[PDB]
Amino acid sequence: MNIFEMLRIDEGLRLKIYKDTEGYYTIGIGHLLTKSPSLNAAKSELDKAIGRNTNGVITKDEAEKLFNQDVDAAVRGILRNAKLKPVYDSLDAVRRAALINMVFQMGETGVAGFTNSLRMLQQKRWDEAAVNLAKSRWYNQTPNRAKRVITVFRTGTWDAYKNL
Ligand SMILES: [Cl-]
Ligand SMILES: [Cl-]
Repeated sequence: MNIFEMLRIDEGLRLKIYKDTEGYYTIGIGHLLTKSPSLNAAKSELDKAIGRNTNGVITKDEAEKLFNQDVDAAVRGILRNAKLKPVYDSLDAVRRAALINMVFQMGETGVAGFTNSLRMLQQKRWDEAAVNLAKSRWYNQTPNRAKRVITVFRTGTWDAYKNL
Protein backbone atom coordinates (compact mmCIF):
# COMPACT_ATOMS: atom_id res chain seq x y z
CA MET A 1 0.00 0.00 0.00
CA ASN A 2 1.08 3.58 -0.53
CA ILE A 3 -0.29 7.13 -0.40
CA PHE A 4 -1.78 6.92 -3.86
CA GLU A 5 -3.59 3.70 -3.28
CA MET A 6 -4.65 4.96 0.13
CA LEU A 7 -6.25 8.15 -1.21
CA ARG A 8 -7.75 6.32 -4.20
CA ILE A 9 -9.61 4.20 -1.65
CA ASP A 10 -10.77 7.19 0.45
CA GLU A 11 -11.77 9.49 -2.39
CA GLY A 12 -12.90 7.09 -5.13
CA LEU A 13 -12.71 8.09 -8.86
CA ARG A 14 -15.41 9.92 -10.77
CA LEU A 15 -15.03 11.19 -14.34
CA LYS A 16 -17.89 13.65 -14.32
CA ILE A 17 -18.28 16.68 -12.04
CA TYR A 18 -19.87 15.71 -8.74
CA LYS A 19 -20.45 17.14 -5.28
CA ASP A 20 -18.24 16.10 -2.40
CA THR A 21 -19.35 15.37 1.16
CA GLU A 22 -19.56 19.13 1.85
CA GLY A 23 -21.59 19.78 -1.31
CA TYR A 24 -18.63 21.29 -3.28
CA TYR A 25 -18.07 20.67 -6.95
CA THR A 26 -15.28 18.14 -7.43
CA ILE A 27 -13.95 15.76 -10.04
CA GLY A 28 -11.61 12.82 -10.45
CA ILE A 29 -9.95 11.57 -7.36
CA GLY A 30 -11.12 14.10 -4.85
CA HIS A 31 -9.95 17.17 -6.86
CA LEU A 32 -11.90 20.17 -5.45
CA LEU A 33 -12.86 22.53 -8.21
CA THR A 34 -14.65 25.30 -6.42
CA LYS A 35 -16.52 26.12 -3.27
CA SER A 36 -18.88 28.17 -5.37
CA PRO A 37 -22.44 27.09 -5.83
CA SER A 38 -22.35 27.61 -9.53
CA LEU A 39 -21.89 24.68 -11.94
CA ASN A 40 -20.61 27.10 -14.51
CA ALA A 41 -17.89 28.39 -12.28
CA ALA A 42 -17.01 24.70 -11.71
CA LYS A 43 -16.93 23.94 -15.43
CA SER A 44 -14.76 26.92 -15.93
CA GLU A 45 -12.26 25.88 -13.26
CA LEU A 46 -12.23 22.34 -14.74
CA ASP A 47 -11.34 23.55 -18.24
CA LYS A 48 -8.63 25.77 -16.87
CA ALA A 49 -7.24 22.85 -14.83
CA ILE A 50 -7.20 20.43 -17.80
CA GLY A 51 -6.36 22.85 -20.50
CA ARG A 52 -9.28 22.10 -22.88
CA ASN A 53 -12.95 22.58 -23.29
CA THR A 54 -14.18 19.67 -21.26
CA ASN A 55 -17.90 19.75 -21.06
CA GLY A 56 -17.61 18.63 -17.33
CA VAL A 57 -16.23 15.22 -18.29
CA ILE A 58 -12.59 14.03 -18.19
CA THR A 59 -10.69 10.94 -19.01
CA LYS A 60 -8.95 8.53 -16.58
CA ASP A 61 -5.57 9.73 -17.65
CA GLU A 62 -6.61 13.32 -16.97
CA ALA A 63 -7.97 12.34 -13.57
CA GLU A 64 -4.70 10.66 -12.63
CA LYS A 65 -2.73 13.62 -13.75
CA LEU A 66 -4.66 15.98 -11.50
CA PHE A 67 -4.22 13.36 -8.73
CA ASN A 68 -0.48 13.27 -9.10
CA GLN A 69 -0.36 17.04 -9.01
CA ASP A 70 -2.56 17.13 -5.95
CA VAL A 71 -0.49 14.65 -3.93
CA ASP A 72 2.67 16.52 -4.85
CA ALA A 73 1.13 19.76 -3.72
CA ALA A 74 0.02 18.19 -0.46
CA VAL A 75 3.52 17.07 0.31
CA ARG A 76 4.98 20.43 -0.61
CA GLY A 77 2.45 22.21 1.54
CA ILE A 78 3.48 20.12 4.51
CA LEU A 79 7.22 20.77 3.97
CA ARG A 80 6.71 24.45 3.69
CA ASN A 81 4.50 24.70 6.75
CA ALA A 82 6.26 25.66 9.94
CA LYS A 83 3.88 23.68 12.04
CA LEU A 84 3.56 20.60 9.87
CA LYS A 85 7.06 20.11 8.76
CA PRO A 86 8.49 19.13 12.10
CA VAL A 87 5.73 16.59 12.66
CA TYR A 88 6.15 15.04 9.32
CA ASP A 89 9.91 14.80 9.81
CA SER A 90 9.41 13.03 13.10
CA LEU A 91 7.12 10.31 11.72
CA ASP A 92 7.80 6.91 10.14
CA ALA A 93 6.84 6.30 6.51
CA VAL A 94 3.41 4.81 7.08
CA ARG A 95 2.28 7.54 9.46
CA ARG A 96 3.57 10.22 7.07
CA ALA A 97 1.03 8.88 4.62
CA ALA A 98 -1.72 9.50 7.17
CA LEU A 99 -0.71 13.10 7.59
CA ILE A 100 -0.65 13.58 3.80
CA ASN A 101 -4.15 12.16 3.61
CA MET A 102 -5.42 14.69 6.13
CA VAL A 103 -3.82 17.58 4.28
CA PHE A 104 -5.17 16.42 0.97
CA GLN A 105 -8.66 16.40 2.47
CA MET A 106 -8.69 19.52 4.57
CA GLY A 107 -5.80 21.60 3.43
CA GLU A 108 -2.66 22.68 5.17
CA THR A 109 -4.37 25.37 7.01
CA GLY A 110 -6.97 23.00 8.39
CA VAL A 111 -4.50 20.42 9.56
CA ALA A 112 -2.08 22.95 11.06
CA GLY A 113 -5.03 23.83 13.27
CA PHE A 114 -4.93 20.49 15.12
CA THR A 115 -2.36 21.89 17.48
CA ASN A 116 -2.75 19.51 20.33
CA SER A 117 -2.92 16.37 18.18
CA LEU A 118 0.20 17.41 16.29
CA ARG A 119 2.16 17.80 19.48
CA MET A 120 1.04 14.40 20.62
CA LEU A 121 2.01 12.78 17.34
CA GLN A 122 5.36 14.45 17.53
CA GLN A 123 5.76 13.00 21.02
CA LYS A 124 4.75 9.57 19.74
CA ARG A 125 1.81 9.33 22.14
CA TRP A 126 -0.29 7.34 19.65
CA ASP A 127 -3.32 6.41 21.74
CA GLU A 128 -3.59 9.84 23.17
CA ALA A 129 -3.28 11.51 19.76
CA ALA A 130 -5.95 9.14 18.40
CA VAL A 131 -8.44 10.17 21.06
CA ASN A 132 -7.70 13.84 20.53
CA LEU A 133 -7.97 13.58 16.73
CA ALA A 134 -11.47 12.10 17.16
CA LYS A 135 -12.71 15.17 19.03
CA SER A 136 -13.23 17.13 15.84
CA ARG A 137 -15.74 18.12 13.29
CA TRP A 138 -13.63 16.10 10.82
CA TYR A 139 -14.31 12.87 12.75
CA ASN A 140 -18.01 13.64 13.24
CA GLN A 141 -18.67 14.51 9.57
CA THR A 142 -16.61 11.74 7.94
CA PRO A 143 -16.31 9.07 10.60
CA ASN A 144 -15.41 6.04 8.50
CA ARG A 145 -12.57 7.78 6.73
CA ALA A 146 -11.38 9.52 9.88
CA LYS A 147 -11.38 6.16 11.73
CA ARG A 148 -9.16 4.71 8.98
CA VAL A 149 -6.64 7.54 9.11
CA ILE A 150 -6.64 7.63 12.91
CA THR A 151 -6.02 3.84 13.05
CA VAL A 152 -2.97 4.28 10.85
CA PHE A 153 -1.63 6.93 13.26
CA ARG A 154 -2.34 4.68 16.18
CA THR A 155 -0.76 1.53 14.79
CA GLY A 156 1.71 2.49 12.20
CA THR A 157 0.44 -0.21 9.86
CA TRP A 158 -1.90 -0.31 6.86
CA ASP A 159 -4.29 -2.80 8.33
CA ALA A 160 -7.21 -0.36 8.22
CA TYR A 161 -6.96 -0.20 4.47
CA LYS A 162 -6.48 -3.88 3.86
CA ASN A 163 -9.80 -5.41 2.71
CA LEU A 164 -11.00 -2.27 0.86
CL1 LIG B 1 -5.07 22.66 -10.79
CL1 LIG C 1 -16.61 8.68 6.08
